[PDB]
Amino acid sequence: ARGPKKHLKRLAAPHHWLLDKLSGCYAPRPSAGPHKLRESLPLIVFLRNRLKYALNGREVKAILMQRHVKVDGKVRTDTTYPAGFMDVITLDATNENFRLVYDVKGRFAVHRITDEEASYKLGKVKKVQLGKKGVPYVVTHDGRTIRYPDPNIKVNDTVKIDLASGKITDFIKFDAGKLVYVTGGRNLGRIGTIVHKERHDGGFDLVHIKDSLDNTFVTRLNNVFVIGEQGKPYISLPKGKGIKLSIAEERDRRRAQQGL
Amino acid sequence: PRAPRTYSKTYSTPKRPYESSRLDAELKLAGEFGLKNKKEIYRISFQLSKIRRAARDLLTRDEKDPKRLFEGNALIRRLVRVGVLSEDKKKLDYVLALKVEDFLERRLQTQVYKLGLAKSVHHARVLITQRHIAVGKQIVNIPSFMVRLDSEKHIDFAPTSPFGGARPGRVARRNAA
Amino acid sequence: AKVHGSLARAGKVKSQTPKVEKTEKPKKPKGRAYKRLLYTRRFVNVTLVNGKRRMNPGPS
Amino acid sequence: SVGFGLVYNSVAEAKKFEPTYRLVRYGLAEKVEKASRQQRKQKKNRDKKIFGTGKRLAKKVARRNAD
Amino acid sequence: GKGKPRGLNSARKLRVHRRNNRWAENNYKKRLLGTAFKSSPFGGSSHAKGIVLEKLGIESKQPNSAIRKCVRVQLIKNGKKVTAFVPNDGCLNFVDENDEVLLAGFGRKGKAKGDIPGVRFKVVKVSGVSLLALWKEKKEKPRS
RNA sequence: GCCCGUCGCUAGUACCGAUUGAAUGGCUUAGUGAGGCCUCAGGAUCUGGGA
RNA sequence: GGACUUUUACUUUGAAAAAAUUAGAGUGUUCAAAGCAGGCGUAUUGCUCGAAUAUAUUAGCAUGGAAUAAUAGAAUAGGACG
RNA sequence: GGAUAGUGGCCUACCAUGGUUUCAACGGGUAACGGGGAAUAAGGGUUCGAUUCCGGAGAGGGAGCCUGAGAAACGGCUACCACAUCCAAGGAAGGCAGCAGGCGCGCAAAUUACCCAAUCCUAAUUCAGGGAGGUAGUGACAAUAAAUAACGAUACAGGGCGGGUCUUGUAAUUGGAAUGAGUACAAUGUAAAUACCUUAACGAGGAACAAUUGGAGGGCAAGUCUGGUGCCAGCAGCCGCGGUAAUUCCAGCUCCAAUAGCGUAUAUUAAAGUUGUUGCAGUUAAAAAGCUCGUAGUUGAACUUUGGGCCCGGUUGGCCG
Ligand SMILES: [Mg+2]
Ligand SMILES: [Mg+2]
Ligand SMILES: [Mg+2]
Ligand SMILES: [Mg+2]
Ligand SMILES: [Mg+2]
Ligand SMILES: [Mg+2]
Ligand SMILES: [Mg+2]
Ligand SMILES: [Mg+2]
Ligand SMILES: [Mg+2]
Ligand SMILES: [Mg+2]
Ligand SMILES: [Mg+2]
Ligand SMILES: [Mg+2]
Ligand SMILES: [Mg+2]
Ligand SMILES: [Mg+2]
Ligand SMILES: [Mg+2]
Ligand SMILES: [Mg+2]
Ligand SMILES: [Mg+2]
Ligand SMILES: [Mg+2]
Ligand SMILES: [Mg+2]
Ligand SMILES: [Mg+2]
Ligand SMILES: [Mg+2]
Ligand SMILES: [Mg+2]
Ligand SMILES: [Mg+2]
Ligand SMILES: [Mg+2]
Ligand SMILES: [Mg+2]
Ligand SMILES: [Mg+2]
Ligand SMILES: [Mg+2]
Ligand SMILES: [Mg+2]
Ligand SMILES: [Mg+2]
Ligand SMILES: [Mg+2]
Ligand SMILES: [Mg+2]
Ligand SMILES: [Mg+2]
Ligand SMILES: [Mg+2]
Ligand SMILES: [Mg+2]
Ligand SMILES: [Mg+2]
Ligand SMILES: [Mg+2]
Ligand SMILES: [Mg+2]
Ligand SMILES: [Mg+2]
Ligand SMILES: [Mg+2]
Repeated sequence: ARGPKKHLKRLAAPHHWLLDKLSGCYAPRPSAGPHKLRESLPLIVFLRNRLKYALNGREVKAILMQRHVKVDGKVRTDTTYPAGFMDVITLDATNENFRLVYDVKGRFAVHRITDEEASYKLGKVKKVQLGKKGVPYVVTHDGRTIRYPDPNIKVNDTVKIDLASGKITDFIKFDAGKLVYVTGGRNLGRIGTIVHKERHDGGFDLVHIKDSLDNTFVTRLNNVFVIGEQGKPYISLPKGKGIKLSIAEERDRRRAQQGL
Repeated sequence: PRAPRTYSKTYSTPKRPYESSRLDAELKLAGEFGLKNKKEIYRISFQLSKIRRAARDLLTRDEKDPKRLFEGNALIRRLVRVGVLSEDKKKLDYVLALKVEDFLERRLQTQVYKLGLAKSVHHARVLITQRHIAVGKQIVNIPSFMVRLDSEKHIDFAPTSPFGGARPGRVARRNAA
Repeated sequence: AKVHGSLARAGKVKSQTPKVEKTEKPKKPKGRAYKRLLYTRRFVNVTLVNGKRRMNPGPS
Repeated sequence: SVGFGLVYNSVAEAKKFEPTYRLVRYGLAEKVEKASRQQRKQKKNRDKKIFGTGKRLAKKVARRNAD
Repeated sequence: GKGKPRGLNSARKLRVHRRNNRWAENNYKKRLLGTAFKSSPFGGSSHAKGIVLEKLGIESKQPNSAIRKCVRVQLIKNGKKVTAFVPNDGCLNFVDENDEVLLAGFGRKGKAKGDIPGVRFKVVKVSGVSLLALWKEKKEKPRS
């Protein structure tokens, strides 16, 4: 239909952004950038909806134009910037830092983190191959290319990112028994750390996961994001650490906090 | 472009339209609880048939099926929280049996009468409307509140209502002038 | 059959009813107030039981 | 009567981060007006039909006083 | 088994046999053939406004004996001509032939109603005003 | 008692029918063929073989 | 990694799975249709729960079952194991 | 091979004779954009989806193309066809299936208004622009809540157990209470307004702030009241009413149903087990080919590891807590 769509109606918007229907007609169409459109979150909703710092959209532009906000290090003044899972948002005022991490309800949660933690990053490597001059590179879920990794990094593995500079130092591997993070379907949010991987040559390798409540589940490999060792992660998980409380579990504890 | 504003209907309608058995019967309920429309009756039959063929459907599931209890025990909580199902009856075979009048006796226009304080069942409906009685500071002019038996405790009049401690009121003030 | 029968008598009897005027009455109450009166009128003093009861007896 | 408000760490920060239709509600920014939105739209179109100054076409319209 | 094939694989036969046999339902063919639009002088529409050619008076069917006052109307969207009853006591005096009238069915699915032989429409408004509202003298007929 | 058909009146519907009848759309032969595009040339000029 | 695999239907579970709609939980929009809010203190400079669940079912994928209903196998052995 | 961004009969050259089809090809129809979905509530179904979201197609009808990352774009160009405007007659210009508004068509559908405040969008970009979008107006489309009254005293009367003191209340003088519909300082609301929420001042007794719409023979609730008419006029979805006491018409009265709504027409779903897989009917009511063969299709007897043994630990519920 004659080139690029540049609008986003409401109710085309990703559900996990949690926008009320009647506030107009449109969501903010996220821009092009590091994260897939449907798998991301733009700055204007973060600063307006989930975190309620700004009241209207006009204000969010006023905020960013003072170079207040940084993501993964950089000033990043795009009102609709596609900030995505595992990005870090330092905030210059308030000295706040947030890593971008799902709930087990599968939405993007607010999760404050240490100044120390605010300066590394991971990424599911999505591809590895030689390139120009034969210098190998990795590229990962977030949209960056790291030249000269170790030959031991194959694909589907996480990588520590310095993000004051480029390079990696550690690289957790994808094998039986490493901490994982489901980043799709809506086992989205659940956690933990292997059962095994069905090959299925032709497509769509299946990843079996056992949460640390002895509850199984399966999701596709494209959506499993290894994050380290049993009970030993490499970032700060959010509250309740994604173990898929039932509807009755969740409302039994909902009424557990009962007395004021 | 707009997002679609949801709506729904709140009243069903008797299929046989002239069943005089059910038609006198309907009015006895109407002129008892102080209703204006026979569709205030048709209304409160509607939810009932919803609760029933919500509830009736749950007792088909294998006994204590996962969701049958979640919304089972969610349901009977909702109805005692308004006080139509009595506290004996919270295991949901008896919610099939909420004869309609139970729902009407738990109105606001009704209890404002059964607490005394309404000379008639209609002195009730007339004062609820007219800036009169409340629960908190929260005035209520809806004779169909369905007061929830918790906030039934505080149903004294409002502070601005010149029947429960106020200024004289509009036509008294120059009957005296 | 025949389709061209006359048309003189168009409106023949409405024209020629002696058109008694309406006669003034008190003003009746409304949805609650009115259906209240029926609750009373229907159900608190039975009309009659001489056999069974009639809701509009003219000559009886 | 519930509402929502804000107080600023100065009054220069108020006058600079605040929507300007509020500084009108206060007396803190002046009401001074513009021509109704549809009027200036027309001026645009009127102006689109001129290429250049518009000074030097006054030249030749006063130059058919001869012709 | 007296009839229909019962095998688990006879679905096509079952479907085509209903598909075929549904044609004996008159509502089903009337809707599929499309008779509403082809036949049935109204455009299939709910109503159609026409122009009155003559005021007829039609001998009622038996065992009745009256003279039913109706109008021959020429549907203006169609050119079609149709005779239509003008019901109420009077209401012929309002029609004033060559006037503009609005026509409705009889609530009999065509199938002309009563003792009035072969008329399947009634006037609702002459001169675009609300016929009954003239019978009951709520309104006045306009100048023409 | 019931009842059938021709015959006659009024009205309505649809059928058949000279008019090699009319109309509206969808394709389409053959014939003619606009235009832009591609291309062989052209060379008002305007320049360093090019435009 | 190598070598070689009779073909199906059916049923299980599961993944993949847009919102709004629907079913439906929570929440007292003064009630209600709705909405996805809101609820708490120290109401002096904050505290905090949310925004569920269900639903796809024909086809494709994945997986457990081997009853039911098919297909194929050694008869001119041109069979089977070595 | 050419062309394409690239696969490909996409195109060409050469060669071959293939490809689909009763398991419905091919053709025709469509008052046909597809879907998410809507209506109808035993279920199985039946019907609908131009229409807020996704996809597609189009910009009067075709075709062609420039620019460009992206268009066969039309609020771009070019040509033809149709439509059609201005003129000094030489020429020039137009494309609302954008907003509004107009003609036409019809049963059928609103303002030629306000703003970038929100929602988002674009640019060189915090600023400009945005008939996207939002604001009001129009607006019984639908949907929700629900005013048109509420308490007396009395008076004959009933009945509770002579009226006494308990009200059933039917009362044709009464009675002090209450209130928004409206109106309106004000603040709120708003981009600026408007309403709503809140609230001074006003603002209810029958002349009102006065509820309707249908109906009262049957189905079907409510009179064989009165007057009119006299197979006339008219009613009547259907059975039927009127030809001189009309339970049906025209009225007055009284009465019923629903009630800020209610009637009518058209379609549609339920009822309909009258489309029947669930689930029909076929001797005589509609319906077994005159008869047998018979391809497609549908269907199709039975028999192949059953039975016995060891183990593991799961989930309800019991006696205990
Ligand atoms: Mg954007
Ligand atoms: Mg402008
Ligand atoms: Mg300019
Ligand atoms: Mg037939
Ligand atoms: Mg005629
Ligand atoms: Mg036409
Ligand atoms: Mg000719
Ligand atoms: Mg060429
Ligand atoms: Mg599942
Ligand atoms: Mg080839
Ligand atoms: Mg051939
Ligand atoms: Mg066929
Ligand atoms: Mg079409
Ligand atoms: Mg269904
Ligand atoms: Mg049907
Ligand atoms: Mg559609
Ligand atoms: Mg359709
Ligand atoms: Mg159409
Ligand atoms: Mg075009
Ligand atoms: Mg246009
Ligand atoms: Mg366009
Ligand atoms: Mg000239
Ligand atoms: Mg328009
Ligand atoms: Mg309309
Ligand atoms: Mg607009
Ligand atoms: Mg608009
Ligand atoms: Mg009124
Ligand atoms: Mg009054
Ligand atoms: Mg009436
Ligand atoms: Mg009756
Ligand atoms: Mg008959
Ligand atoms: Mg009458
Ligand atoms: Mg109705
Ligand atoms: Mg079955
Ligand atoms: Mg039958
Ligand atoms: Mg016979
Ligand atoms: Mg036979
Ligand atoms: Mg044969
Ligand atoms: Mg068998």
